[PDB]
Amino acid sequence: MNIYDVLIWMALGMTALLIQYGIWRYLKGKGKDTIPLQICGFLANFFFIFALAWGYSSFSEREYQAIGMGFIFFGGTALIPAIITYRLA
Amino acid sequence: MNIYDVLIWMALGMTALLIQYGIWRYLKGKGKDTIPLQICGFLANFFFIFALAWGYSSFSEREYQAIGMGFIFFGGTALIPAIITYRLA
Amino acid sequence: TSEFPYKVDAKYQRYNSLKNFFEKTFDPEANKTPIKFHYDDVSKITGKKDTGKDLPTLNAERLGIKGRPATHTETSILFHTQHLGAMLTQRHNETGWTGLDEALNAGAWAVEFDYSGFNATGGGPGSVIPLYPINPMTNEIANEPVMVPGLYNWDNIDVESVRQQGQQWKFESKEEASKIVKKATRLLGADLVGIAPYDERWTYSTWGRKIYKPCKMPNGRTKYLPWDLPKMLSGGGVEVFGHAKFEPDWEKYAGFKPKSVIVFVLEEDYEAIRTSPSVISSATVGKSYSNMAEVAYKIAVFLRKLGYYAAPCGNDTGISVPMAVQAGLGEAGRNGLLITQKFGPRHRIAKVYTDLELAPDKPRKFGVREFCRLCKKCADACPAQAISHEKDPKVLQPEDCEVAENPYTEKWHLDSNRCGSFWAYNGSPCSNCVAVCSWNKVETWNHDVARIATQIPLLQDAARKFDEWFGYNGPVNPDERLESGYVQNMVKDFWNNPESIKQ
Amino acid sequence: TSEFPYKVDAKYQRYNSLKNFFEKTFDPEANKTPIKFHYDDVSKITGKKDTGKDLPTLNAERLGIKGRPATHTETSILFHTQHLGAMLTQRHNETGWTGLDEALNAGAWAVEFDYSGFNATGGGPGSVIPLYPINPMTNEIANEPVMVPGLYNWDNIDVESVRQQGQQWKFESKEEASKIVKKATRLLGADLVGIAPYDERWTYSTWGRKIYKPCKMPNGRTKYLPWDLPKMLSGGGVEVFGHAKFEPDWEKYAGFKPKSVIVFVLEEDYEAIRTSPSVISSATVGKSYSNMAEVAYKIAVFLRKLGYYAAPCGNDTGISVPMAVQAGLGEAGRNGLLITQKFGPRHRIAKVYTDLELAPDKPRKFGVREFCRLCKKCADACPAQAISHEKDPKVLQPEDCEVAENPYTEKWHLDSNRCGSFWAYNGSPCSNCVAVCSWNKVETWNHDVARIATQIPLLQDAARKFDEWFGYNGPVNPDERLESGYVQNMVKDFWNNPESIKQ
Ligand code: SF4
Ligand code: SF4
Ligand code: SF4
Ligand code: SF4
Repeated sequence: MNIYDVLIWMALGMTALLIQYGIWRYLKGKGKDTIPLQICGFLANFFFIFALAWGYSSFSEREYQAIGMGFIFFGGTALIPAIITYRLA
Repeated sequence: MNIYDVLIWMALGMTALLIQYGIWRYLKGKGKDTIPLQICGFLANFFFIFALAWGYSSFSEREYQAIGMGFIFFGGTALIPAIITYRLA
Repeated sequence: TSEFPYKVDAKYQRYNSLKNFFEKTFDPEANKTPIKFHYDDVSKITGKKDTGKDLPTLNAERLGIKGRPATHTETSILFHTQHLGAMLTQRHNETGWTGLDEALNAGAWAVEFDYSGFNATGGGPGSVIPLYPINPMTNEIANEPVMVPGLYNWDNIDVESVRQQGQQWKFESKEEASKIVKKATRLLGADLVGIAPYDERWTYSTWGRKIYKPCKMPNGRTKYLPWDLPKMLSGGGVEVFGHAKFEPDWEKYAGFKPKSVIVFVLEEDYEAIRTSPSVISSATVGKSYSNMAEVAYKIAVFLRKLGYYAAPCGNDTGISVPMAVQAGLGEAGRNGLLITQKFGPRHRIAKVYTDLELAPDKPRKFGVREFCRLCKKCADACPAQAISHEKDPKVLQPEDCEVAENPYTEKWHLDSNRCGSFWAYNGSPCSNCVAVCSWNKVETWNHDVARIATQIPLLQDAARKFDEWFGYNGPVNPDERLESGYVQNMVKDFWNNPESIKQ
Repeated sequence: TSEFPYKVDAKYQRYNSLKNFFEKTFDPEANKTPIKFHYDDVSKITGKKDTGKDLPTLNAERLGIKGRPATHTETSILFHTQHLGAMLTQRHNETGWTGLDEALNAGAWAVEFDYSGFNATGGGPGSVIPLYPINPMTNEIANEPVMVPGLYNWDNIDVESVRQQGQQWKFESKEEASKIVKKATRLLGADLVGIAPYDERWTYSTWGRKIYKPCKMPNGRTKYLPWDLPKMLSGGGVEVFGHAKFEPDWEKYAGFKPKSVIVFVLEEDYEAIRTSPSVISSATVGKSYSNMAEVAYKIAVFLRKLGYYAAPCGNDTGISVPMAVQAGLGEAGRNGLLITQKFGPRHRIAKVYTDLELAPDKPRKFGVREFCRLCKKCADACPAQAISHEKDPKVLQPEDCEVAENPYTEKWHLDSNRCGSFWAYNGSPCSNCVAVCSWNKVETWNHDVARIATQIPLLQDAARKFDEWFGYNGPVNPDERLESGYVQNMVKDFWNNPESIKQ
């Protein structure tokens, strides 16, 4: 609802699509564009977008410490697939 | 909110990004990739996404005649820039 | 900026509350002459057939009277009897008026009926309710009720004690006082809240209370009513008893002279107002009158415990629509109703007077009055054709109003005798002018986007025409609203939908 | 599936309502012995210092009594006096307990105090309120009140008339009856509604009404109270007067034998419960008791106008938590409270008994009881350490409960004397066990995703620990909740935030 919620959600979807396209382009450039190497990047992108969305929602709910803790946890959960993908490429 | 609203908004943003990328790729393929020819396509894509979003919102509000009427109006308002872009390319 | 946005003439006078449709019901002089309309036929003005010109005759036929139109008192009493449940509606064997829907309407109106003194049709200062004494030892209810204060009581006995004990709360500034009062009002149940300075222009020039006489009901309990129900049922006619009149002396009846007013509104259900002619929209209007009565008492108690005087009011002491405008809650539309930004006209207004000095709010402008000059949508949807069809608002004159309207303010004229004639015909409040309003929308992203388009020059007409075309809130035409099946299907969906409409 | 999900022993007996903390307040035998705890010290069980062991002595010191702990009656009367406003809270010169917050709390509990008969502490069948007679002619309020039915009246005089006139509404099936009743209940104001069959196990074995004696107040008005306030203020001690006991005979006092029950809940404010120890959470609990009293009356009137018997109830006739479980509204948590999916424990439960045959709902399971076996979060946050620290629920035995608890049901044991001792110490209800609950969340997308994760095997522990770590609803520790400044800052933000928390 609101007028800013829908814009932020569309922006988050666009950012997720951009990150997925960038991951696929990176894999194709390095030549290792296999599906698992892309599913790992998809998981990383999903967890990063989840971190951002949870931070926004916690800001809406006036729960301000959850914004940073959610960032930390979901960012690490996203960095692990990113680290795996980078080490495999 | 809900659990379906945010997913549909993310999907709509992703679809808008895909349509914009397709328009830009089409313009580059035909060679006429100027900014106005891309702003017109952006307006068409924006109005199409607005049509879809208004239809979904009207479905949520149990106003079912608005779904088709808004589809028709915003679809024509999107088709006009599409027609202009096609005639200019 | 400025105290009042709209233009008030220098001949303005405070309105007498006893002159309104619901209080002039019980003036015995109103029973001597048939009800009067400002225009006998509005067919020429609208270009459509006038359906409300025959309402007095149909009401008189319903009452059993042949050869003359129903009077103002008779019409109002017919509506009162149908609403109270002592009679059956003309459409009781129809979806939307059945015994189930009537039971829902009666349940929703319960708190307003039995604990607010039925304040919808006005009230004296403080509200009085009849309650039957009960015996705690044996749980036996007596037969003769006693008069006790209702939910709108003006009892300010402890304020002086609070002040003398030193526990009166002191605010550092008026701005903080307004902030705290608005936050407290929102917590206690209000949907919107605004603070306006005490303007005597919006206080009635005479306060009155209906005169009730005991009449025995067949269940064995005596009930106090302002008219003779047993005589009316027996066919002996309609009889009223008058009013007890009070001068508007704040010090005598409240104990203080007001210096600020707290105005708040409560939203009505979207899915029930859509079925506007039926008694489901009546149920959602009764629930709102119950809710506004419950919230006002809490606000008054909060103010009195703060150490400041308070007088909770509902539809009885001042005119709410001009005060809500002055408190910055919205704008007055073509229908004469406050058009809030969030809810449109889906709301009911209540007020609380207090002597606490609060920082007043300022009137707001967001495009209602310019939209209303072109839409003319509520006027088309009136089954009684009461609302004016004129394009522009004007400074109303005595020639432009009846005895029941306060002239000398810049606005559109509404005929009150037609809106009461149609409620007598229908047996329930009608809400069609609220249901079909373009601002009667839920709070979502698309409606917030459209509200911006109502003030962008080129997008205004597009938004208006799209509101008309998209079919929000059903057909505009009053007759078509029924035999097209929209009301019936909407009531059936309402009963068969587990949840309401919020998004 | 099945009538009741949890395991009920074959020795189960109906609970006596007069044995509870709020009803046993006014038994004169409760004033002879100091209040009793099941465990004198819970330091060993919790591993933390027991702060509630000194509550009786502190309450006795507050009452002016030296050398002995406060009694059950004395402790309860001290809370009653602090809540009523005749005394000052121990923290009145602190943010969250000031005169402004006390005024807000008093305003919110106004309807419950003056029109429900103060039903939060129980009540008899029908509810009785004292109201001062008023003179409509002069607006002169008398000094001696009269006893009249409250918002929970059991007056069923017109049901027989409706049935004999043939206007009783006939449903084609029980499923349609349940659908219509649930839709009507949701419209009238309920947040969730469920229908359960009449189970006599959840009805109290004895109904009682407190005995009130007149006492003169310094304002000049006589007020009816169950204890001697003027003697208590003068230092002469606390005196109570007993109970009027009624057998639970439905036909005698209601007129019908029940066959179905309508159970509904009303949500509480999220931003006010967050400041749980302060009187803002008390205000949001008084508003909920007002709202539940207003809604129950409307539902009862709706049922009676349908032609069926109805008995609206609040905290007086049966046990609401087991009945709401039977209606499929949620699960009983570690705290003993109904844990709804949408609101968690932020709600208040009211019930309406009726003879109409409705299709009953089924109990629901969505992972509350398995979460509670591991979280143990409400137990840590109890300032009185009342909630049990045991891992698993068990079939409670007479050795595992005091006189005030109903044994023989599979559940966790709560100490009621500690939760009343801390309310006497604080001067307001505490809601800490509701505030810190992991299910106490607003309904949004992320919280629904987390609720899905409370039942996926690997994600359960992650969701629990993340709820604990993310800091929702403030610190768990009761002492830390105050001197860390969280309550003070939250109250200041509440006063300085124009809008509440809804998303
Ligand atoms: S309520 Fe409105 S629409 Fe209905 S008759 Fe009265 S003025 Fe007309
Ligand atoms: S229907 Fe149109 S003219 Fe009437 S009040 Fe609403 S916006 Fe104004
Ligand atoms: S209300 Fe809950 S947290 Fe507070 S003392 Fe009672 S049981 Fe403990
Ligand atoms: S705090 Fe934890 S254990 Fe206690 S009721 Fe809530 S979920 Fe259950």
